Amino acid sequence: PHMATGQDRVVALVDMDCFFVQVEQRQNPHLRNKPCAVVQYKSWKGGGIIAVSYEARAFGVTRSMWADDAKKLCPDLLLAQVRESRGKANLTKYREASVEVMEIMSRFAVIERASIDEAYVDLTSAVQERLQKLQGQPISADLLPSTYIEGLPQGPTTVQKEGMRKQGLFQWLDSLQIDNLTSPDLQLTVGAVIVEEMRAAIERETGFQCSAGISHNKVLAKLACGLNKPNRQTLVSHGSVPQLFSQMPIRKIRSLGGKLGASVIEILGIEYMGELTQFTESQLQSHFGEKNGSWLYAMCRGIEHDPVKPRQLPKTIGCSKNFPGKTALATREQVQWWLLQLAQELEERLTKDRNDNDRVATQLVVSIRVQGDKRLSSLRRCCALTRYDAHKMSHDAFTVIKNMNTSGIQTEWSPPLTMLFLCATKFSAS
DNA sequence: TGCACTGT
DNA sequence: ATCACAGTGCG
Ligand SMILES: Nc1ncnc2c1ncn2[C@H]1C[C@H](O)[C@@H](COP(=O)(O)NP(=O)(O)OP(=O)(O)O)O1
Ligand SMILES: [Mg+2]
Ligand SMILES: [Mg+2]
Repeated sequence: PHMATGQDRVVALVDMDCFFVQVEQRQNPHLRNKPCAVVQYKSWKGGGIIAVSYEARAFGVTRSMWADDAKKLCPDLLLAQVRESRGKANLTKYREASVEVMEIMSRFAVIERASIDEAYVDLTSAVQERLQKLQGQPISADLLPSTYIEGLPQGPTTVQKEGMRKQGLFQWLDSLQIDNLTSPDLQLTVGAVIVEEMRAAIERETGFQCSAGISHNKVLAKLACGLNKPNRQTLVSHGSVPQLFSQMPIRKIRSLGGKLGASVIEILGIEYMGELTQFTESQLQSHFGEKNGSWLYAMCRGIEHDPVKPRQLPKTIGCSKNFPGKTALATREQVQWWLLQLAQELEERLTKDRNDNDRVATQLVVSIRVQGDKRLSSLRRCCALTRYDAHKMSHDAFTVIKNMNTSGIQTEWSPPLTMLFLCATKFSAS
């Protein structure tokens, strides 16, 4: 009677299907419905792949592949390459396309921009509004034309995917308690209806397709989204969690894909998320800390309270470039010119941001990597950002890293710099 | 504050 | 020779 079940919210996670590919496919119809990928640069092995159409994924093409190697799996692979500006890749087209989608989503509910192509949605309020709009009318299956119900169909009493989807949807609806407006299952269902409408508005108004997950928290919504990609949405009810987690690898839950998740596996000697239920909260806290332990004890039961943050804009605006192998920057003149290229794109983006969103960045973060450093960043320094001036930002950034040159020869730079990073942070209203 | 960690 | 980003938590 007093055991909480984590069914107080309706949360959704929307994620664009092969987003960068869709952006290029909208612009160039010749790429539509083909095996294609978006590539970065072209000189080193045809460029690095950062996005792959589902037609190409069937040949085994993946993100991070070199295009020359992808061509070995998919000889007819088509390629759109990222725009290059001031010597570097420039992602403006995709950031702007992202804004298109985010603004549409914001018409239905407050969203948390989680990445360039996905956003969390708190639908608890909209669900209640819709629950009263209908005078206890049953939810027709025609309002959920692309929804999957995780765990269904099941039980006693065809062999195509869409047939299965309908089967599971019918079982779900036929047992829904439509008279109880407080039923969590009914609230998820209404949430799914709204997400159907949200995804329809996105495709109508931008041409982009997406998938979504609907559940009671962000981790389940995220996990649900990926169960039936692309162009489908999945509803993960509280009751579906025991079976879903019983065979769910720990690394699949958000925040457990790295070192922490591996230590959970190595220390506890378990494989699946569900196995965590057999440990006490104090046990999990003793191994992984007070916060992580409490989070794991609740999460393996499908409970999580991370709120959907009202944040439609990114908190930072950054610009970087790697200088691999022999292209490392070994002269103060080289560092001077590239710091200026970055500063110029940053000024461009910062001026636009200030005009569009009534805010100004107040701190400039400068980071570099040094050739041979095992880590991806070696130094991070911040300085005041008093003016949107590329030459000042680039001059200041040089000043804050300058002390890092171990070459008495003023013109030389050692060790060579393999990365430059400028980031505008600490925004204030303007 | 600077970095490790986690993610797209 | 992945690369270009972006958010969170620790001491
Ligand atoms: N490591 C990386 N480097 C550069 N760009 C990247 C990247 N990872 C992602 N992007 C860019 C490229 C992506 O288009 C976009 C969204 O990332 P996802 O949602 O993780 N992958 P997608 O949406 O393409 O396919 P689907 O969602 O259907 O699985 O961010
Ligand atoms: Mg995506
Ligand atoms: Mg995504």
